[PDB]
Amino acid sequence: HHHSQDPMYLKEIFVDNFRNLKKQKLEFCEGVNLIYGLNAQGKSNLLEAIRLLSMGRSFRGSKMSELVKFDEEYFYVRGLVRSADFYEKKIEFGYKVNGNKVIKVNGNKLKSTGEILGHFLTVIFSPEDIEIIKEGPSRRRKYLDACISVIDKNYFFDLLQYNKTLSNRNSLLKKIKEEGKGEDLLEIFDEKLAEYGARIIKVRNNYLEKLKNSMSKFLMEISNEKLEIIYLNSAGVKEVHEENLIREKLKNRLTKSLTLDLKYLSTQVGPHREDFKILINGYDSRVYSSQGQKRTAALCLKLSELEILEEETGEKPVLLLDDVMSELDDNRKKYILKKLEGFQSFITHTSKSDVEGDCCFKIYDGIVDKLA
Amino acid sequence: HHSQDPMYLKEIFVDNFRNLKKQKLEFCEGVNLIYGLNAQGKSNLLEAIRLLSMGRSFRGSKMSELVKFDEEYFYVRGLVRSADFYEKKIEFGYKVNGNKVIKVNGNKLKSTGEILGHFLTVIFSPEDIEIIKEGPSRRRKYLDACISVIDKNYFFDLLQYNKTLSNRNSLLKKIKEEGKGEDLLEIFDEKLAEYGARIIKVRNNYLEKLKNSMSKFLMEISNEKLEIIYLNSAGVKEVHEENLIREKLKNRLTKSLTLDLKYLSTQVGPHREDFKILINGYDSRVYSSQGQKRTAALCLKLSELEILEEETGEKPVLLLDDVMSELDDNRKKYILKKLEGFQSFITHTSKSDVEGDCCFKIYDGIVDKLA
Ligand SMILES: Nc1ncnc2c1ncn2[C@@H]1O[C@H](COP(=O)(O)OP(=O)(O)OP(O)(O)=S)[C@@H](O)[C@H]1O
Repeated sequence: HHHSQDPMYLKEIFVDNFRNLKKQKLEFCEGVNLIYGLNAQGKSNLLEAIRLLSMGRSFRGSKMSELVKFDEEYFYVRGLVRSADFYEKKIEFGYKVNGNKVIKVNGNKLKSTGEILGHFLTVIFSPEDIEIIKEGPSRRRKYLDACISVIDKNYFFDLLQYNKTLSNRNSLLKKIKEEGKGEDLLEIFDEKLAEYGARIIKVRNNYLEKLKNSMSKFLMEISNEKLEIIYLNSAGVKEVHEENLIREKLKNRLTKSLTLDLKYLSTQVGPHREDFKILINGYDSRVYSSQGQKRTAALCLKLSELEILEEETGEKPVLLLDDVMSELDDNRKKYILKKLEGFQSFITHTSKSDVEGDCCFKIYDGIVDKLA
Repeated sequence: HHSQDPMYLKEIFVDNFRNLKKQKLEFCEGVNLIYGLNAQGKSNLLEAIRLLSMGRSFRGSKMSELVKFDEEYFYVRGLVRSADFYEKKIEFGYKVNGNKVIKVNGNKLKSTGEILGHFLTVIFSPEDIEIIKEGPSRRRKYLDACISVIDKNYFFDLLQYNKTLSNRNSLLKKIKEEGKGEDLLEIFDEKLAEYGARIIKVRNNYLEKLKNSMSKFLMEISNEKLEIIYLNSAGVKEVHEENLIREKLKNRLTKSLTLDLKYLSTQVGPHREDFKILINGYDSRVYSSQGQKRTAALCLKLSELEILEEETGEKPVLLLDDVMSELDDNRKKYILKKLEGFQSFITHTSKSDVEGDCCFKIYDGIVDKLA
């Protein structure tokens, strides 16, 4: 329930010592904001600054200290956003090289970084999205956790507490190994991991269900191929619903894992070792397909992220398109650029001819010049 | 044993078996190469041979499917020698009206399972990677077949267990459609727990030996560490006292009644177990490369063979079903020497680029020594 259907909208952003960007305030437009310039001038840095306001981290996976302008002691980003319930919401993110970060919403300091989700909703499309198709469980897992956490605060809560308990269990393993004086205390942590692990598996399944439905729709439209998604959960359950059952299986598996865990000083059982497999027609897309369909599968995955996010939050997000509008024979552009219709979008490119923005910004040397 | 003579199939006689013509084949004690364009003929032969070990089709086919088209029966007769037998005759007769006749040295076996393992084979196939790739049931059935060949007590138990389970499951739907029958349930539960406990103890024993063999082969082939985790349905990982395993199984049977009534299935028991195959602490089903999966499949089978020899004192015949298709002829030569003092049957497409001691060409169901 919201007071309006005003889409998410970034009125302006202010960047101070952020990457190579000069200290500046940028005011944006409704519709397509074209950001163009030579390679390495600051295009992706600006998208990274905008995406920071949504996630509280670099979409590139960079450490915070890497976003600080070389030889400075802090960076600071401030966005003013409009959303369905807010004519204006101020979002501030300051980070100092000594580790101190200060995140504020409407002038109130957030107690943790995760509390920044999703005051400002974005979906970012990037060439590296094909890595979610190609790389290991870790990549897919990090992606899934972020998709869900953005729309579901209780899951994010669970994930945070799970990781905390996991960390405690792992250090306990060290303490048991470093002595003879502890295998025992593991039971109570085991019980907790199974409870939180089961809640997480349940929600991951709910999302993957929705993911498969939406992706099957998109895939069948542009490639006429058939999508399946297999969730390799840690409970070994091929069809997950009874949370009771999953809890017991996870707990049994933890107990049977004790010797192995003492050897590796880690926990092989749980959500943090899971994966999901993406199947095209019947084959594993990670291995059995070419680069045409991986790029296609990546697109469908992200199109689905967008669709699920809108439906679950009742908000319309801002779209970030990083270096994904090059190439593109133009019926393959005619499809996407019209799909951007009712959104505010930020599109990076090499030229301002190819794509027509409603507002256009040239960046050279970290300096952003509105209107070429 | 009175000796250490290897298992050796001197000859086989097939009558109305699949597409095979009626014929006697005589084999050598080394490499027997079977080749040809044919897909079925090459395999039908391996199926006849493997029948003499397992008393079933390794293709999962019903017996009636092994019978040639317009015929009323098939018949397979093998002559074998093993550590204690200069010659042992094994005959398998099946008529389409149903009656199986299995005989060893002229004596009829009262049950099909008694054929295990008068004649030991291990069969290698590209399909073996599915044991690494696929789900609990594929691993479970493989385990059951490996153990059953060695241990006929286990095979027995497994039959009584399976029979009891189906009865129990038929009863679950009576309890839910009518409103009674939990009295038989408690009786079935006691029976499932008893047999289940015996099954679990032996599986644990086997998987321990499997872990040791497999980890040795893997450490030598790839210098990676192998672990096996046996997820027994008693939820213990402390498996040698059948008494306590019974109690645990019985308890869990009780606690999952509601589940069982809903799905009309039985959630607790060895019929739902699994074991994890881990490389360097990570689940091979989830984290392992394609190469790693094939290597692990190899190690699994090398281990099956090592444990079978150690447990029985017999050296099995090796069946290599189309595993030479995609190899190098330096890797083809490698293996050939590793076969050493076994009898082996190898199916291929060509006659060269592998060495063998007896070559057979199968075309149109006739197996012809030498082309
Ligand atoms: N912390 C930092 N301080 C100063 N300069 C930085 C910092 N981090 C990166 N840079 C530089 O800033 C540039 C990065 O600009 P980007 O926006 O990534 O390039 P871009 O080509 O405009 O974006 P894409 O991905 O091609 S659309 C490079 O020249 C980096 O060396």
